[PDB]
Amino acid sequence: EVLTGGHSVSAPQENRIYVMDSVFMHLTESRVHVYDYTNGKFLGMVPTAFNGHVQVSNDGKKIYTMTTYHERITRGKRSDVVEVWDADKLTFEKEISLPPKRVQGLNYDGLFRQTTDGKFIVLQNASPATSIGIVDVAKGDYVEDVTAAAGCWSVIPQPNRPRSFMTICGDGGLLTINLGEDGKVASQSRSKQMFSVKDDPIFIAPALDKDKAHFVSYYGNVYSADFSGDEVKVDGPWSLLNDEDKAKNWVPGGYNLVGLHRASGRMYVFMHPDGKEGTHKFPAAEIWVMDTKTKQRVARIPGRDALSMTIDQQRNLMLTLDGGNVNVYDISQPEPKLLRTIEGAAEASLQVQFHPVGGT
Amino acid sequence: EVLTGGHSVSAPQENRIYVMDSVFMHLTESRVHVYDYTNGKFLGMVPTAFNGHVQVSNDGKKIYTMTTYHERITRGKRSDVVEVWDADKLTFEKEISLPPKRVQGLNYDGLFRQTTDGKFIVLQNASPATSIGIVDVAKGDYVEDVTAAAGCWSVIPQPNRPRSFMTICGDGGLLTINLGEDGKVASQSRSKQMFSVKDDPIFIAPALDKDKAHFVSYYGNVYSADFSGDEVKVDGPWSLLNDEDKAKNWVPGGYNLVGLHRASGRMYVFMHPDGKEGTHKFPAAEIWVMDTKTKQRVARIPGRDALSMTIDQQRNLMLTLDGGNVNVYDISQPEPKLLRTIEGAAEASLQVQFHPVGGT
Amino acid sequence: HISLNPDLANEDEVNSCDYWRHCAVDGFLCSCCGGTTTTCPPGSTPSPISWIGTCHNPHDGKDYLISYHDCCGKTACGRCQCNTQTRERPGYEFFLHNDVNWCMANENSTFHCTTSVLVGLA
Amino acid sequence: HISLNPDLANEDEVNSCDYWRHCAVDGFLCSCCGGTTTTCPPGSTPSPISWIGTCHNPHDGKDYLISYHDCCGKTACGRCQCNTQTRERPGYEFFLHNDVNWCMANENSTFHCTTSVLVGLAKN
Ligand SMILES: *C(=O)Cc1ccccc1
Ligand SMILES: *C(=O)Cc1ccccc1
Repeated sequence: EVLTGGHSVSAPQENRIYVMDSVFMHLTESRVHVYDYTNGKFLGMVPTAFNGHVQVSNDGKKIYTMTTYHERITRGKRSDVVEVWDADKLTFEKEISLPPKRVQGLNYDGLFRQTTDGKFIVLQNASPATSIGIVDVAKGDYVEDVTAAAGCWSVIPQPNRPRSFMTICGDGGLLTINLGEDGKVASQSRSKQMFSVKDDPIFIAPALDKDKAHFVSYYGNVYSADFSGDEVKVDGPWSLLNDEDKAKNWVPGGYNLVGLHRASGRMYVFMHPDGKEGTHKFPAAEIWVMDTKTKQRVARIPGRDALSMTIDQQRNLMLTLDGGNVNVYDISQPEPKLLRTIEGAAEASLQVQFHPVGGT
Repeated sequence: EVLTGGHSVSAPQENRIYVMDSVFMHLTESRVHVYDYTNGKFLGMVPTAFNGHVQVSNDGKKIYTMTTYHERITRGKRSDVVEVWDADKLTFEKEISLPPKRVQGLNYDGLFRQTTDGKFIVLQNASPATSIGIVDVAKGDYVEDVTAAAGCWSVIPQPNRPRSFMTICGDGGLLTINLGEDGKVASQSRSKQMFSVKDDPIFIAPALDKDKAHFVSYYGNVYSADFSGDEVKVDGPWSLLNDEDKAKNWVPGGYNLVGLHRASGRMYVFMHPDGKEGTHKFPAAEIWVMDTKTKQRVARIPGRDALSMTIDQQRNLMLTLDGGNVNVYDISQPEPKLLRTIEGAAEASLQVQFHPVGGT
Repeated sequence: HISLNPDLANEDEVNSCDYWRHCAVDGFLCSCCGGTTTTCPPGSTPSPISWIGTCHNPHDGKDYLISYHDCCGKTACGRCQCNTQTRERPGYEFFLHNDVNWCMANENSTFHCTTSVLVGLA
Repeated sequence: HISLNPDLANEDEVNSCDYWRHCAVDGFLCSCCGGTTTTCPPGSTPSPISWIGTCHNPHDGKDYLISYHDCCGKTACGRCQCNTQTRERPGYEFFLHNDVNWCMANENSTFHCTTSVLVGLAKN
């Protein structure tokens, strides 16, 4: 026998999920773990140095990471980068230099995104002044710094436009940025106030439809941003809660805590009872399944202490993640069905993502 | 209140120990944990990147580490280094460049040592060809490889000479190297065969006296190298085992598995029953205390699953370490007395060392 | 009041995530990492910036402004990890937010430990 | 035959530290890391050098030379950690020794996982 390298991941792309392990106890050795959701098999990994972030290219061909290096780790010159990795060989291909202000923080989806067309990576900066950085993937260059987004946070791509995204601002409204084919800002707009920052703060995680996004609040309200037009139209609140729910102080909690099943309009939200100030990141006691058309709950299931989730539209799946274990659910019907639990998928993960299958 | 830095370690040097945490699960973020052995308090730490090794300068002023960096951790140019850290401030002072072949491996004491006079750091190289590297601490320079040590392994300083050390060679003998004032080899000698590599391999860890070293074998024999005279005189075996011991197949096991209390001649060894091929790194069922003059066991006590130890001659102490927890023993009498256990001192450590006191 | 002076308190009380002033701490308490509530462990550097907030002191009944400065430039301390979230808000209220590395602007941004510096009455 | 071909065998068996050919592994089994007994996980690089063990095959009763090549250049896999020491010897018999990183001579020496490559029957 002879040991060989150069191999590709053993399972098809459509089986793959990406568990971003912060490894917070040893945060300089964060990594992405690649699993087969159909059987729990570990498929490979991508090292991501200090507090890496990850996403898969919308065309499924590449893995993008964002990280920070120093010449001697804890001393020497800082290099913030995006790296492009081959998705099948799990090999490094290209480093893209960033200014030394990429967001260092927990793995919310909206800190490291891409345009719908896949041509631009859109990432959050904090120096601590905030701005949004644009990376041209084909050119391998940082091409734009959206200072218009100062005081805003996170990136919500618009799936109905090729190079448009929104960010949540300090006024409780949304800033929409439309990039040109060069990745520079081509136009922008600002919505009316959607939510009260002080009285009803929203979680940043969107329940994202093709032409609208829903957001849940600290107190269990729901807000929406409809971007079917060039101007975003905002509305809300409606409450996730009925009177019985209110009596037990049910509120949302988690990190990447919501999901939308686009075909049905069902929104999934992690919830826990005995809500009060300071419980917004508590593990799920339940997952609630909301019909966003009727604005009513249709189902509730045990939450398995989950903190983050993600949805695959075309296979009708939901993954949940409690920090270490990944639960796989069939959501083809209103009540989710638990298929399996992948134990020990990470030591400290707050983010799981499916390999994209929908193309660009 | 104001948060300030620049502070020194809160407990005095004589209270301090160094637990080398390999963090094998995340070996790129190894580190030294500094503890107060008198009360179990965590005092600070020194980061040591990939598979760090550590020692304290003989004069007690500095901590020396040895590690490997790469420009991008898992890719880019390799830098093997020794670093000099201030012991009281736990701050980095100087990097000394090494050739890219410093030993990467578990933390045996003999892989990273210093001359008795403290002037030279003496370290093991493997490319995989072996040689010994000499670092001039004053100059901050790598001198040159001791190529004469090819086919040998580990460094045993001679405490009765300023800049001499020995290494264990594949012929079962010892090579002695005497450095000149410039750190180059001034002279050398090779002992006769001490042990049969095939039939009675020794553990590399010495039980080191001022003018002699004892070694234990996989089968529970003891060998000695006496360097009181011009050239090394070797002898052995004598057995650690009586008939009862032999009938139950007691043999040594561990990593830094032996120690010598020089003033009494007591040798400490981790032992376990039911020895056979493959058990030489088993945790200690017991610690045996041997009088090296009478060649008799004087005490046996529970091993607490220990794998490594160290002895302090100035306070008559033995520390033991099971990978995560450090046990503190008073060894001023033949039977060791357990004083306390420091729980959770490391995730994956095979080496603990005292901060030096005195020792001239 | 004694409740304002952690160096005079029992270390087990101060090293606990339920100590009153640690009310929006996401990370390892520096007082368990070889430092104190207001001094970085040796060889780690204070952050010039931080998240902030107020915490209620149940011992004197008053509310205090806290600055959650980090100590930086050493790898993760690993001890006394807290994740308290009282009055913590997302990144669109950035200085109230604790899911970011407040070592981000330090010479070396590696996160070592966090603490809770008492600024004054709220 | 089947005793010598882990790709056909039970994965739970090959992913165990007690599997016969893993008799001197100190590290993570590559077969638990997205690789197999003889293929590195994607994006990790074989070591050209290794420690070697001789392991007893419980099926045919013969002893075999196993080359414990590592896969390198990715951070620690973390799965299926073994520390088996049959016939393992210290660094003065260096190629029988498993307390060193056998990735030490790779372009990137970061240790990912260890493989158990069957060379053949012990020499006679
Ligand atoms: C606070 O600064 C601790 C921390 C570090 C890195 C990410 C998130 C939180
Ligand atoms: C084998 O190469 C695994 C290993 C790596 C680093 C140190 C010790 C052993």
